[PDB]
Amino acid sequence: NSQLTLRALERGDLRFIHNLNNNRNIMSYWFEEPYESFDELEELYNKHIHDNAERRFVVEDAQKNLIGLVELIEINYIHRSAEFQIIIAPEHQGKGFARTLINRALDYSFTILNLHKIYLHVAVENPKAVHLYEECGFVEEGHLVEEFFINGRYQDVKRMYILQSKYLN
Amino acid sequence: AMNSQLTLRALERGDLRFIHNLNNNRNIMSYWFEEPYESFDELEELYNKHIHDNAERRFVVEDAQKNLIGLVELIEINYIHRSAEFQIIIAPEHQGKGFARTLINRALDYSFTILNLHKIYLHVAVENPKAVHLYEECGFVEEGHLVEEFFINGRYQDVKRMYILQSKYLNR
Amino acid sequence: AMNSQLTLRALERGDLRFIHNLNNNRNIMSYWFEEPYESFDELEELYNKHIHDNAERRFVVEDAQKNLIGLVELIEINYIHRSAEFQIIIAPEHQGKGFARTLINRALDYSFTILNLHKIYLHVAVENPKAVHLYEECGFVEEGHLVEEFFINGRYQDVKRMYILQSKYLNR
Amino acid sequence: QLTLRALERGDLRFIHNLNNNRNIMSYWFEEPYESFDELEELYNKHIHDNAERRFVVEDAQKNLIGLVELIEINYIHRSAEFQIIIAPEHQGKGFARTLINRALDYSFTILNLHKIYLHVAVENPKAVHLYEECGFVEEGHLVEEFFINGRYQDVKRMYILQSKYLNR
Amino acid sequence: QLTLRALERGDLRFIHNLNNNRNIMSYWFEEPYESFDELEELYNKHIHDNAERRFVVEDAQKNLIGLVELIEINYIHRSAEFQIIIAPEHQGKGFARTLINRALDYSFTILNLHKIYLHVAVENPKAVHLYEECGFVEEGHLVEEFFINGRYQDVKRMYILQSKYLNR
Amino acid sequence: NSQLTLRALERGDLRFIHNLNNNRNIMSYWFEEPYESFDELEELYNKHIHDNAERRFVVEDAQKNLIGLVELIEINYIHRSAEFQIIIAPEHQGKGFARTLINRALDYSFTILNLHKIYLHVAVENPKAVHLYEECGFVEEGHLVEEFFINGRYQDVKRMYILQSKYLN
Amino acid sequence: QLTLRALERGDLRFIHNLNNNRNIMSYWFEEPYESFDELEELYNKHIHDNAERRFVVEDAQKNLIGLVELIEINYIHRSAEFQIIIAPEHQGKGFARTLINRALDYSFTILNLHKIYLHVAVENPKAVHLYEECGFVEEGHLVEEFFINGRYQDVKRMYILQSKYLNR
Amino acid sequence: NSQLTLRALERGDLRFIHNLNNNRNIMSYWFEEPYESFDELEELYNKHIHDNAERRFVVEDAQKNLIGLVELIEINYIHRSAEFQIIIAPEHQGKGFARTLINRALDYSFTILNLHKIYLHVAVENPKAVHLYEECGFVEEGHLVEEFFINGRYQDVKRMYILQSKYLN
Amino acid sequence: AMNSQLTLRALERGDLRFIHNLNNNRNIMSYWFEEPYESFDELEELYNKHIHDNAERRFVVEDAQKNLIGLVELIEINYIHRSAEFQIIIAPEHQGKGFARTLINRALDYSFTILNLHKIYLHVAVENPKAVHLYEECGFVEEGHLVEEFFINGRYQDVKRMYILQSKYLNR
Amino acid sequence: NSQLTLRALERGDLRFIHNLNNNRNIMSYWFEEPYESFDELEELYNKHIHDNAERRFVVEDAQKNLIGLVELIEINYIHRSAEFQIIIAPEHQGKGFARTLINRALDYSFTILNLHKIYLHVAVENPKAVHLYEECGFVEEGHLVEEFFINGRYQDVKRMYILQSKYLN
Amino acid sequence: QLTLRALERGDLRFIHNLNNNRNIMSYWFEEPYESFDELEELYNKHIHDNAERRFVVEDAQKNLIGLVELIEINYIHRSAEFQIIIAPEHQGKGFARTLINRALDYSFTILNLHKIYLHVAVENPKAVHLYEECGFVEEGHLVEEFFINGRYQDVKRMYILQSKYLNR
Amino acid sequence: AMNSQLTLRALERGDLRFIHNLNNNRNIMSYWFEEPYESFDELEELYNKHIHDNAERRFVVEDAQKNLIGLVELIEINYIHRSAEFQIIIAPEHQGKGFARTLINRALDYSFTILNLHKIYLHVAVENPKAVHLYEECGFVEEGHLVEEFFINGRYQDVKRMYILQSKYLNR
Repeated sequence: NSQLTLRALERGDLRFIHNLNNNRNIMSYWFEEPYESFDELEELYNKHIHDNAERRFVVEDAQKNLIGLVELIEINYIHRSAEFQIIIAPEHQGKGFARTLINRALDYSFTILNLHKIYLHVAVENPKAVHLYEECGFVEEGHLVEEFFINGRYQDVKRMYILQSKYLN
Repeated sequence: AMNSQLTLRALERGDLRFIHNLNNNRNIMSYWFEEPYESFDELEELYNKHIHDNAERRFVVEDAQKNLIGLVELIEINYIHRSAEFQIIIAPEHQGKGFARTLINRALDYSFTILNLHKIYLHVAVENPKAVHLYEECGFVEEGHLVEEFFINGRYQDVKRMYILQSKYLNR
Repeated sequence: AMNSQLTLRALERGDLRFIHNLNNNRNIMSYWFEEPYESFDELEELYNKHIHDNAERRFVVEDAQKNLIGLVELIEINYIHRSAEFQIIIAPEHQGKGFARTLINRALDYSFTILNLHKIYLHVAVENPKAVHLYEECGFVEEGHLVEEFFINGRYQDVKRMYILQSKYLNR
Repeated sequence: QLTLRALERGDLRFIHNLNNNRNIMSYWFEEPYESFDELEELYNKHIHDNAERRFVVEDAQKNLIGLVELIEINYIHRSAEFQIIIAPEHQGKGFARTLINRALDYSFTILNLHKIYLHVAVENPKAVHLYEECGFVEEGHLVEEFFINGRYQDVKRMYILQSKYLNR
Repeated sequence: QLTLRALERGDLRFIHNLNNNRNIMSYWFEEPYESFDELEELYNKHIHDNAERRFVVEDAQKNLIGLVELIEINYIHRSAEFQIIIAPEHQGKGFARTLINRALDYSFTILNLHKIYLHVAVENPKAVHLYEECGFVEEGHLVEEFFINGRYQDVKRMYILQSKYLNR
Repeated sequence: NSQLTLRALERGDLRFIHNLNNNRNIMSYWFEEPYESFDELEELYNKHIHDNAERRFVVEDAQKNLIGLVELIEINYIHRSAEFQIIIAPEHQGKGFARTLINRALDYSFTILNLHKIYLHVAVENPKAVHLYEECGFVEEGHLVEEFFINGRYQDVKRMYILQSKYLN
Repeated sequence: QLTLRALERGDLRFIHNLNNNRNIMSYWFEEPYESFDELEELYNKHIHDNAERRFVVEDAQKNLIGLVELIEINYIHRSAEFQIIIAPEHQGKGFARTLINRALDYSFTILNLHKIYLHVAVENPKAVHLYEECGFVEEGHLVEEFFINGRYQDVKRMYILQSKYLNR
Repeated sequence: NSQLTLRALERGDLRFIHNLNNNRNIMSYWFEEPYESFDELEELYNKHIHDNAERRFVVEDAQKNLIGLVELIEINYIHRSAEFQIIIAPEHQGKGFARTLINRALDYSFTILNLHKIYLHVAVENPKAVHLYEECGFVEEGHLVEEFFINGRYQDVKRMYILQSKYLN
Repeated sequence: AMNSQLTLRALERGDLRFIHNLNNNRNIMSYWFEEPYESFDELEELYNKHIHDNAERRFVVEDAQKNLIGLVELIEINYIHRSAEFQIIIAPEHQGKGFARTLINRALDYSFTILNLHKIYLHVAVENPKAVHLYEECGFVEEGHLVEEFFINGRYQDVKRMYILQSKYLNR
Repeated sequence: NSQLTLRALERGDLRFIHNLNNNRNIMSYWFEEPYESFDELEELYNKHIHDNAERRFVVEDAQKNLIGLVELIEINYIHRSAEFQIIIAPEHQGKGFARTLINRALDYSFTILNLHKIYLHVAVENPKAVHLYEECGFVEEGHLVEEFFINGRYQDVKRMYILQSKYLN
Repeated sequence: QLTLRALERGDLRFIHNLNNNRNIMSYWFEEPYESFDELEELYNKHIHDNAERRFVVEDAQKNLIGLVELIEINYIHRSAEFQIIIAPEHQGKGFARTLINRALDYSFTILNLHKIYLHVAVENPKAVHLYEECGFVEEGHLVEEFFINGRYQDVKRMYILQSKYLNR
Repeated sequence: AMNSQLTLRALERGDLRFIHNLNNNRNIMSYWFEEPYESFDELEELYNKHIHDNAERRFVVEDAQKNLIGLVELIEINYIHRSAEFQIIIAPEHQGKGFARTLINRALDYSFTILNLHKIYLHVAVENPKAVHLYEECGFVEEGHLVEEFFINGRYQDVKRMYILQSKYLNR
């Protein structure tokens, strides 16, 4: 519910982030630079602390459990656009939480940051992730063919987007 | 009154947590020498990249027993023109105590008796008229109605720009 | 007309002499990213200390045959608020030719079609009403009458702050 | 007719001119710049950076004709954004068809990349058509994606695959 | 049973010990070192360097078991040299078979590499055999190639291909 | 007359400055740092190019002869005060020029720079320098005893001052 | 009773407090500062700088009592500006007479300086008097020289000479 | 013949080197770092001037024509081995020159540098390059399968080697 | 014997105290990559200025239970000539145990089996003949009698230079 | 007696040194740079740790009391000379200790360091310091007139010296 | 006749030549150097250093005649070591008498120094004599103090006082 | 004779070409402060990385009319031990003129009269006996026969180490 808190990212949160990647068995990124080990991340966090291209938030409930992470990357101030990304921790998955966070991300993007467009990438092999964004008003704008090498094969992804104007109506 | 015991001390690193515990209640893009921030760590390093900067001067208010009351900021400071923007923040748990006028005196008293300035201006949201009547009462006067100046909380808003001159604050 | 042939090119080091040959006719404290200067050498190094700075963008105007006409400056630029101050200068030997409107279009056309801004403001001396009626004619509108804002040529003077919004400049 | 040569420092002026004309914000290794001096500094800053690679087009009389950029090169996903700028003077002389392929050829034969994609304004059907006949195919029609020349315009994302290029 | 985890700074002592035993010159990102302090410095110096990637092997009680190195990673030719060191204590417990594959799995599924090869002393037929049954095949028998333990020894170069691994 | 031009100081002017010191047979200063040789000066000029404490001007006539140098040092923005100093070249001396330059310096100090007070130091062994400033409205505010070791002995100097308010009336 | 000791880094807090009270702009080696962190940084920046020299005053229980500054030390003209700040708590206890001399003693016996001078507000006749009886003499009455506490105040410049001190 | 001179590499020679790469239509390397443009090379040459892992030589005839380049890379001082590489310019090709240079390279490797082993890589699609080295006493030690992506396909290469002891007998 | 349990580990910062506790018993000018020292702090910083240096390699000897036995040093190392100077030190409390030969084997065994060297030389004072007969027994042979080479303890002294080649140490 | 130990100087010893200066009421030096406060010294010690011009030693007895400090400064390797200086702490003064330390300093200078000449400076107002060095075989080589400003007046000093050859006979 | 001018960078060659002839080790701000390049670097390194001050001697035709050095300048004890080198060509022309005084004049009138002293080889009685008649007096005869030209030679230390110079 | 006119001047950057034109005739691995080189550019930068180095001192010999004759080098220089290695090179076009002894005097005369050294040693190939008898005649004496010391031109060779002491060179 309104349980969930968003909060900006600090050094302490890095252990948490790192943990959200082991389970993932794909390449993890930090400001377009790739990393596997805590120490790479930490050098990276540090190197990018002043950097305005990406922006992150930890989800915590009322008890301060670590729930997930909302992140906006490729933030472009001339085109007022950003790409959005979400990770829900393994234990906190399948709890109805995604919607709330998507909506809190869109909230911050449009109401605070004053962006024109948020877009995202979903693998086509995630019908129910796809449907979910559609239920939050994301429309498919692209079917990107063999875009990413993830787990043994090139995969296709959907690019889905919402407009500031659609959101605020 | 008990407003008599409020003191101003220049801000320092150990005061940053308090600063950062004041934008979580602002929900507007806080700056540091013209650079935005969200995290404490972002603030930290900015503070460090700006310790030697004359364009802004910050003072923390504590009462007689060192409770942290609020912040007095001064930004955009020409010694050519001798003009500065001023801003004030009171911590929420201290807002029911009419401390504002008192600090505004401290900031004016700093700018004109010590820093030898000529003019002090501030912005105030059109939609914050309580702010306005307070400034007015300290001798501030409207000089601009700034149209859609700052994007704030969903939309662009209009702000009052208000000023007071050194001679006014001083000349009996 | 012949205003049609004026072009805007981003400023570069080799253009500094021309810049510096424009404050000798200004007799007011010229800046560079919020830092005063008098000598060419002062300007030079400032330029170098500020090549990578996003807060200001400068464009030199030349006609069809590269005669140096004047300068278009843009300063104080939030991409948070998407606001900028704008200023224009025409070299004296070119002032009898009504080039101003034309450049003001270029600067507005840059700020709103390319740099995607929301608002452009400028200051003008109260005592410079020719400046005012010109800005007005391009859709600029008064938003402030800034009292004793800038110390200028002996005294403190009042300046008009004037603005125009992107939607106005754009919406047929 | 034309030769594709790796860009040198001597070539920046020519790059720089292609940006007074082309009429949007110009980026070097994702860093914006308007000034030649900005361009120059960024140039040295990224001299060994492998994320972007640029070739200049020359002819017999050693005229500077065009530009081919691979940007956003990713050595995990083996993909890169491709752009071509031909100087206005040499505009309609029918070169691009070749260049585009020579570019593709580099990416696929020399660089071992798996996918190349580019953006083209919807408001430029001519361009879309041309790419299509070089083997590019639409994979996205991004809505109000770029703020170009007043309004948030629509862009095709188009792409071709190594396999499809090498085995076409 | 065992987990493969990215190497952290905490792990250097463990790496460093694997070198008093293993008994030749030890290199980090091609830089030699004998001293822990040398190792440490080089570690930070190459923290983001993508030419080499190391995974540490742990178990349930969080014991440090082994090491998997990809070195010489080349993102054009999509190949890398592979090495495995298992701590003497855990030597014969039959782990390598798995590790080797987990390593191969990373290189091929996560890293998109096309070829992996390694060196094995001729004087170590046991080792050659093991790799062979993980799909490695001899492609070179390099003559008096390494000066090991007194004499210039012979080494097999062995290798496996992405395609052959993913489609085996 | 209005012959004389003031102009800001550049690198080229340093040779000229240096020349104004040989004849002087006292210590020469540059932003409170002492120098004798061109190369010291040049390192100094460079080190202080961004420095706002001092400010200099070359006098040139209509022909661009080098006439002299007007300088303001110890510029203090909190007390809006500065100390002023003038050198008229040997050849251009005794020509009635001083007044004009004093007045041009006071002009710039008060009308441009917006200073409250300009003060100066004159050796007591310069009755006619003293009288001159008095004729430009400087009043003596101090007789500083054995202030400077110049040429074989400690000397006394007059501190003389004018106020912005007096000037502009 | 009291000891004069060279200022250490430990003493900055104490200096810093003498500036919330004393009520004007505070300078270290001519550099302004309000913040303790500003003070600290400047401190290290000027650690060997010989233009300024500061002694802290302590007592038996090791209480921090006062401050003696020589600033503007000039090794050609052999002169220096002198200031004394006594903590408000210890204000009227009659110490300064001694301190002032101990300061003078340093400047003249240890430092070989020829002249010491100081500034005192006209609006502070008490202070002028005190210095006078330590051998300081007025040499200037500087008109509207400092902007203190609202208005441009008048200051005495007062001074004493080595010869006159050593031979008094 | 004894016509041909070897000479160490200097900054001037870089233009020449660069020219030996255009024709090549494969990736060019400099101390394991990849380059295409003169300016990359020049930054690289500079960065590696003190570096002992690689070592180069220009061939010039009696007239000082640029003939080719002999290079030893991956020089390993513990295993006293190095990999050797040769480029004969387009115009000077097919002139009987290779032998002489191979032999001059082997000369320097064994007699000057005191190396144990020189090895090389030849594409299997170069039967006559292969045979040539064999005629200079290189023996095949490996058939490396799909080692390099050169020109549209993974290729196999021969690793060929000679020993210091074989050479000097 | 118990010589069998002595191990060699490359030296590191935490081993410096031990090093420095070995020149107080030497009373001769100790070096570090061709730079003298006396204090521990002098040694410390030298160590740090020389961590990445290939010209010298140092190994600390510990027994089975990590008692600190002595030091094996290798200095002046061309890989051109493949030659090195070698030196050994045993802590005094461990000298009554004939450990020397054993370490000298370790150092020779390192230089020739691992570091692939050609020649190892050392110096020995003419006045230290016990040193000499020991080296001799490991296959070292005199190659120089260096006249007044090193100023030592009051005067200049003569030293034996002694060497052994890789082929000798290796060829059965 | 042979009680007294000399030992090289470390960071820990600085507190001790500093203490040997308060009592002194003259300027204290560190590698020709002047200091009063611990923090100046410490920056100085650090800056000069690698510096071979000066060399210091703490005296400690068998119990590890701090007894004094022997120092050699202005060490010149071409002229094989050095100036020597000694401080005996206030509490350990007048105990017969000086001789032993002088002799230990001369020992180290000549036997270890291989110097040709040690010289020293004594104020003429220290007849018994002077006589002491003479009893350790220092001969007066100079009466330097008004050499140092120490404590309110310029003073004269004796320069006294011994030769390596005289010592070792 | 002759002018004393502050040394510039242009003058190093001339300094440098005075050292192939003069025939011992040469120092700049106490740093040894043999090479012109060593000299040059040290020059810039010490450009603002006030411990040493050098004047070059010129004549009408702007010939480089000599050198006057104040080294070891101490601003506490107000003393400095003085040296003069005249180029061999201009050796016997009788200039030094003046130079020496002009040097003394600087030290005493412009620099406010209290004592100047110099070293002269015992084996050079001519030189001693000359200084004596410029007011220098022996204060030390340092035994086997310098290793010059084979042997440890003896040197006079000679000196003059401000007071004695200004009141002579 | 004409040997009387040979002068020694400390080496400088502009002298590097000449240096580098002397290893092309050496065909042995030339060094610079213990670092090999082949190209002129390698030499250049090494020179620059070593201008402030006391371990080696180099002097160029020119005749009366500045013809470049040869090089005097001094390397490995303790002022602890006061020992140095010395080397000499004469340019080939000047070798038929018996200049060697003369320079060897200059180098000895430098080391002992000026640099105040105690001992000067050099190496000479066993296979270069002309070198040997020349050194011998200047008072140099064999102190070592260094077995397979330097890898040279195909094989490892033996070198004479030879020395002379300051007292010998000086004491009539």
